[PDB]
Amino acid sequence: AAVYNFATM
Amino acid sequence: MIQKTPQIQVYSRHPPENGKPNILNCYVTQFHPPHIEIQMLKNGKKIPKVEMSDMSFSKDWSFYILAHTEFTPTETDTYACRVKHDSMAEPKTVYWDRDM
Amino acid sequence: PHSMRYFETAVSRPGLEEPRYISVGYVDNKEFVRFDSDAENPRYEPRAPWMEQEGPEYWERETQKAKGQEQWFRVSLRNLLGYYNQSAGGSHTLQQMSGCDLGSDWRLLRGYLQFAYEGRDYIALNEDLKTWTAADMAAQITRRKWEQSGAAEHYKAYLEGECVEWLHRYLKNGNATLLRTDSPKAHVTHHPRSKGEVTLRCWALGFYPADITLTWQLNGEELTQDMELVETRPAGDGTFQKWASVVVPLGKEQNYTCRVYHEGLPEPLTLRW
Repeated sequence: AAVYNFATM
Repeated sequence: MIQKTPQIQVYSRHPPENGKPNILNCYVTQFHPPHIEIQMLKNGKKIPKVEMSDMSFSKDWSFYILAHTEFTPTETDTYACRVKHDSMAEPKTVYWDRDM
Repeated sequence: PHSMRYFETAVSRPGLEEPRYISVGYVDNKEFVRFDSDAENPRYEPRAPWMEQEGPEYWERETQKAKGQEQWFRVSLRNLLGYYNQSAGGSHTLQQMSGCDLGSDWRLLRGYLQFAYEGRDYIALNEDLKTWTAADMAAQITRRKWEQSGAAEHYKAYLEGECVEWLHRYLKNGNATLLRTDSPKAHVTHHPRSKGEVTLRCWALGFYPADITLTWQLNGEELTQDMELVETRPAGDGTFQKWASVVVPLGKEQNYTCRVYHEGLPEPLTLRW
């Protein structure tokens, strides 16, 4: 299961 | 400004034997950016349909890829791999030496 | 010492095309799922036989995270140009690595969450899954942004939870496959590399996993001197190759011996010219 990023860079 | 000089290795998939279907490989690694141009030459003549492997990178962020094409070795034909990458002021060509 | 990683890449290129997004998943160093935005039909796909036990909702689910990451990278790629004051006519690379390592006891050892820009470290979540390490001045702006949004507690959640949960789930389905090894097959070649002298090359072919070790010895001391070794190379069929050689006084060849150490041999191979 892949990660799902939060705040963008 | 995203450089890292690539490492090239050219070799057959099976121990060579004049006149027998084998597969030639061009294993390029340690380059960045991932954008790279790889040609497989046969007697200095660009070989067609050269298949490339999917791109993967390593823990050090550098990328690596396997370019290959089917071929039947002889005693006079020369084969090589030519790679152009923005980390080299010029394309680098490396010939296949059936003992390596 | 199992583990799970997701290597993600998004590269921007001059032209009308949006940047390409590529994600590759690994379980114990083996690729099992991959996603490329350049595909005819972008979707996460099976890269190992065992993953073909997963139903469509799994693929649809992961694919949707995929779609989301794309925008996340496309957007982040744009924020980087601003930070570094770069121009619009080139190409840039933004890479991500995240995952979890488990011990043989299935217990989590460490979480991973780090990113690079132009192939250089940019920002990374520390081992406490709470604080960040920013490489340069740009990195500082992202650090603050994430510290104020409380991003660390959410990647930490995925790492101590979903990452461990699902990785076990995979190992369960694919341990039989993973454990699978391929014994190397070896032989020695003779080459005229000089008069009075000569070269012997010990070949190791078609073995899996990559880890292997080749040695040369003149009945006794291992020849570290004048020995040539090549990086382990893939044969293109899943298995790997490697060779090592040593200069050897002509006519004395059959006295040197080669040894092959690989986890698939009932015992280390031993051969000679």
